[PDB]
Amino acid sequence: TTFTHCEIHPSMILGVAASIIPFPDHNQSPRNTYQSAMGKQAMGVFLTN
Amino acid sequence: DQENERNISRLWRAFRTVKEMVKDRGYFITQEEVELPLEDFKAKYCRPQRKMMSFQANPTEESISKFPDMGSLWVEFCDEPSVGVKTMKTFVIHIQEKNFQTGIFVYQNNITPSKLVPSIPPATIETFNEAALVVNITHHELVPKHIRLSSDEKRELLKRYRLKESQLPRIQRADPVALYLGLKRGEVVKIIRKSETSGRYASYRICM
Amino acid sequence: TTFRFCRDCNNMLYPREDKENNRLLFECRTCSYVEEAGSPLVYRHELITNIGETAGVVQDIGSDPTLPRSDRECPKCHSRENVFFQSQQRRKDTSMVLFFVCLSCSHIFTSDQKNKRTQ
Amino acid sequence: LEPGHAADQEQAKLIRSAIEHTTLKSVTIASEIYYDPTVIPEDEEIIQLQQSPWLLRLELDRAAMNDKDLTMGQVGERIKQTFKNDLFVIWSEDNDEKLIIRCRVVEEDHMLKKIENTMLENITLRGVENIERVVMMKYDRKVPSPTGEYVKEPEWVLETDGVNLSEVMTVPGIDPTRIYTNSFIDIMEVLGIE
Amino acid sequence: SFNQFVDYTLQDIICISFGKIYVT
Amino acid sequence: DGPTMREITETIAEAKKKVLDVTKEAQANLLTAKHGMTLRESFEDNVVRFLNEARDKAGRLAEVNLKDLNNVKQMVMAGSKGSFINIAQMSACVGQQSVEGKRIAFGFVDRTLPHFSKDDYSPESKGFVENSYLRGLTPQEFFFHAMGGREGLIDTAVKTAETGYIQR
Amino acid sequence: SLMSCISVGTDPMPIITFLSEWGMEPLEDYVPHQSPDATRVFVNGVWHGVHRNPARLMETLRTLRRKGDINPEVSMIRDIREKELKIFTDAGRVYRPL
Amino acid sequence: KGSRFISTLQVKLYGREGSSARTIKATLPYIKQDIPIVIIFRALGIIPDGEILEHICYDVNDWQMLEMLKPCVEDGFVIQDRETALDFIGRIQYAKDILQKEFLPHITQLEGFESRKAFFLGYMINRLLLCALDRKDQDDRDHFGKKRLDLAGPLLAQLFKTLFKKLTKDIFRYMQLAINAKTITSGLKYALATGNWGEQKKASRAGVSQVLNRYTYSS
RNA sequence: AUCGAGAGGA
DNA sequence: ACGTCCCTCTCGA
Ligand SMILES: [Zn+2]
Ligand SMILES: [Zn+2]
Repeated sequence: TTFTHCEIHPSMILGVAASIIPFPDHNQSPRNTYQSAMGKQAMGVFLTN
Repeated sequence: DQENERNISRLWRAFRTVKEMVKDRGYFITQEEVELPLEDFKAKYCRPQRKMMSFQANPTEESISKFPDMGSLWVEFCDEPSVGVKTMKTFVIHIQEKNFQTGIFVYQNNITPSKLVPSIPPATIETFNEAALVVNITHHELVPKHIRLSSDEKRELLKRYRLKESQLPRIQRADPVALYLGLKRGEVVKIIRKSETSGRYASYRICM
Repeated sequence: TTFRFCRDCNNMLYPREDKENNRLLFECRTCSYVEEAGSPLVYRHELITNIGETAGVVQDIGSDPTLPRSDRECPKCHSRENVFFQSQQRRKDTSMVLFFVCLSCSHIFTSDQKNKRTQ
Repeated sequence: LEPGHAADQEQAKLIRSAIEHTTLKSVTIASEIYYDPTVIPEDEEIIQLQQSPWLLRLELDRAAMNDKDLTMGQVGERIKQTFKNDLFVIWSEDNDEKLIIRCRVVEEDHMLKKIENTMLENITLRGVENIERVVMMKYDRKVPSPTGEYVKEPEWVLETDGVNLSEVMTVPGIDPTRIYTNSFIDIMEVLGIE
Repeated sequence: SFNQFVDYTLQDIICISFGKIYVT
Repeated sequence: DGPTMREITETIAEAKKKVLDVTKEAQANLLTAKHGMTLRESFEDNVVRFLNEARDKAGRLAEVNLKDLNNVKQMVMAGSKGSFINIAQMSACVGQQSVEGKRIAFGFVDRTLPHFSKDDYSPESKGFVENSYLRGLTPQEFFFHAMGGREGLIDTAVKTAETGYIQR
Repeated sequence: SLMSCISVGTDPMPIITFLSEWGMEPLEDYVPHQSPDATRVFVNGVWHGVHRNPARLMETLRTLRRKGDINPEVSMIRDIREKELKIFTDAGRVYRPL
Repeated sequence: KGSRFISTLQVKLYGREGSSARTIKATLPYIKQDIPIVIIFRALGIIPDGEILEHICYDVNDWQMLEMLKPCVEDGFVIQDRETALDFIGRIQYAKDILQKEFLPHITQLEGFESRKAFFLGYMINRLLLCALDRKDQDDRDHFGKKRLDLAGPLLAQLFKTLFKKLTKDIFRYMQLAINAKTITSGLKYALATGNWGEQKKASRAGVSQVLNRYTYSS
């Protein structure tokens, strides 16, 4: 117990996209690499205007 | 007594494989002559001195059939680890005045340029080293049986398979086995090896 | 070897021998200063390096919060409050024997049982 | 290994330390130079049984002479040999307190430091060079038992980390009709193109 | 990065004499 | 879970002991410098044989718990799609994640993550993801699994242009 | 990543003066042959001076930005094992909160 | 904060292990060969070979560090004072300018700082040796704390500075307000519009002004 | 249309 | 000295 600081929440190492993966702590890492750049080639409301 | 006996074996073993080559080339040696152990080798050759163990074998009666010009081969050794042109003139006149066909001279450590080897037509002489002769390469697991082809065995392969000289796989004059049989340019050879498929494939090679 | 320099030039000294009295002098080639040697040890190579196997461990050494603390006592004050670290001579072979350092009295002592290190 | 006693762990143990390539730098722990026409304290009993006052005191390591197990009487011997009678050399003994060799040249300040490095790297000891390490190991091999079938007698084989087959061929006690190296370029130079 | 560029470090590049600079 | 996971939780523990011995034994200079490799590499090469066979000989306890009416078992029993390593990584324990061949590196100050001790050779901080995909990795575990796969992607993508220049 | 941000660029002058007023010896009047435990200061790769006991220095500063007197993006560090202290008012550092 | 400066500094220890020719030299901006670490030390002002060794050694007991410092003293023992040092760098005083200016300028390029330029130089030869005696694992070129990144600001800073560059040498032509105004605009426009980050019209880190992605708000 | 840069598909 | 095959978009002289 020589702790200097403490992490806010460990889920903040996630990137911009890969934050949307449901339970990445239960998948192979190269699968989390795909859904990362795969949610970028999707469809949906990109803006309201 | 020191540890000179380790240098003593590493020349008897050479001597045997040096003489082994002479039978495979096409000369007259018996298996008991080469299998002559070092115990009988020291008794009749000691005190190890090399100018006593110079030999002269000569062609067999089978070799004179397809190699009818393979003549007298004289082989002399040297005691001096380094050899100059002064002793070479003493050796070249052995073959020159008696007019033999080929000669092989074993130096045991080093020779200088003093260069004169290709100057007795018709007689090119091979030069080997006890460092590479102590163990024989041709006994190895993956060195196939190279067999020399005659001048008529040659032009017979070139007619049956409808070839020109170039169109045949090649071995080079400095190839460790082309030295071991003293191959010249134009001579062919019939590598017979085991095969994972045919069981006995027979490849051919010419020498440059 | 821990040799010195001239006192008039502060330039290094190249040894020389007294060819008559048989003694060693530390000559100078900037000026002509001379002095006779202290020890006959002129050169040392030392191939298996051991100087610095605990390098860098001065004042506030039980402070760096990175290094955790052990629960074992020291050979004088016997404090179970003390830090530790591996050999800081980062060579490819040096063993993982751990050089303990005490927070309370600041002195080095190994756990190596094959021998017993002093530094 | 050789045909007969190839199941002999010890026959290869010597061949292990017969081509593993030793040099002075391997065993030497500290090389010092001194000016001393017989000063150094604990050297007085050794000197018991014309040159140059320049000393060369190199000290070996205990455990260094076990892993390859060299002999003090021979490590200095080929130091004594590689310079003819031009270097006055005598060593310690193997049951001593600390192993040390001393040499004298027979100005020469840096010119003895000349043979400071010359001894370290270019004076090999016990083995053939370029084979910078070996390691024996057992691997199973099928061979016909005299009853007729193929059976399971293993053997040993020294696996090197370097290739100079040119003269590891000719070492005694091995099988020079079998020795194999990955260097197919070196195999071509020694054994033939085929 | 842009705010600290336009505010300060944009003015620093003024070295018939150049002074304080305004951007609309 | 059915009382098989209960005993897979001890092989993950007993295999810590088999590497907890060679832990402080190696910092007592007792570790026999094996024929050739150094003291350091003798510990790594001896600890990964205890972690690889820990990971391996932890999932093959589950390969028998699943009855012949399991589906993913019926998938590898035919060979349709599945391996045994697929089962241990999902059910039992994923295992040691390795970058460039060896265990993880010390890109920091002789340590692995700014959450662990300095000068530490632990398996729980050198890439042994003890949890399974079912259970859920922890942020440390998840990260190493990351660097173990970056190596893969880098490979199967920036080493697939030489395979194809060899062919040409 | 999400909570990551990037340094913007701070000025080094109003802290290299805060050093000279708390135990910094510039290196023109510095020779190590009377002070070997001399810790070395660094600001953006500049060795400006020397200090003796960094104990209450690196912690009077670590609580100087925590109250706002020094910019929070400027990073402290002292390598105790090597007796050095680097300070970065740099522009381009990738700082995370904690 | 005022340039780019592509002039880097090299200091290398010659002679590998076993070579007793381990001379330390240094390659400097605008200078051909590698200068021994002593000649540059005297062109600085630190003269006696022996007085320079406190700038290198921060504890005169590392006798194994000072042993590698032997020959580099003799390698540059032929020059003895400050004048002779900077002539070997070649009226020929021009070396004092290069030393004062394009050399360790992350300190100041004013003269009178000749002591921080030396005490930094010795600190570099210092850190060089700790790796030669394996008291330090060579630094991590793939370490991320050692890496910086330029965002919009500093990227524009290079472009704005390199645009204002030849604007002021184009107003120097208005004599031999009616100055050029399109060049600052069309330059900022070009680089941010092509991706080839400006540099007149010769490309240079191409692919930095990418068009945005609008398929999903997440993307 | 042409060349030049950019993100992706297996 | 050349540095996988083919394919879909998008934009500046
Ligand atoms: Zn002097
Ligand atoms: Zn104590």
